[PDB]
Amino acid sequence: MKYQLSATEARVIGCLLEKQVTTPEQYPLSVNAVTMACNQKTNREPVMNLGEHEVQDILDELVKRHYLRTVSGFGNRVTKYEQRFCNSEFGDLKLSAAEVAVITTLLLRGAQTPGELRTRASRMHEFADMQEVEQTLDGLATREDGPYVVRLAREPGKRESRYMHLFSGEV
Ligand SMILES: [Cl-]
Repeated sequence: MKYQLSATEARVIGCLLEKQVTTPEQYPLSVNAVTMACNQKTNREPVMNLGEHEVQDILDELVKRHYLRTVSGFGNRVTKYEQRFCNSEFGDLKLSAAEVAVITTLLLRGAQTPGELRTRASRMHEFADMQEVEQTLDGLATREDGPYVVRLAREPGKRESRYMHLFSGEV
């Protein structure tokens, strides 16, 4: 889009997108919740160990770039963070549940095959088949909205090709 996400910025975005679907009872996320989601040993490639201050800096960056938004009010005053990335009242980025699951999984685990994404994105959206994941990836690369996923050159002896998100540039 307008702002290209760094490796750590894409992880913070991917965490808030994932937790909004998987754990709605803990959304919006506090600073500790974002930090914990960033450094999870599971559903994360690569596994990170970002400090609380680093996460807050990334949170501050994505807020002023209008990808996140601060929520406070009262209730222990602990400031929470929502996603302005997709499907807000404001912005023009509209992503279906199938495309949210695909985008979030690649944001958190990097380049993956449709077979991989069929398993690792079901947590956020169960695809009835692999034709759904295939149709989801094909859509996000065709929208005049912009190319959101690229399909990398297929590996030798691989059998399936890998796809990568384009919120952090070209590979
Ligand atoms: Cl730090």
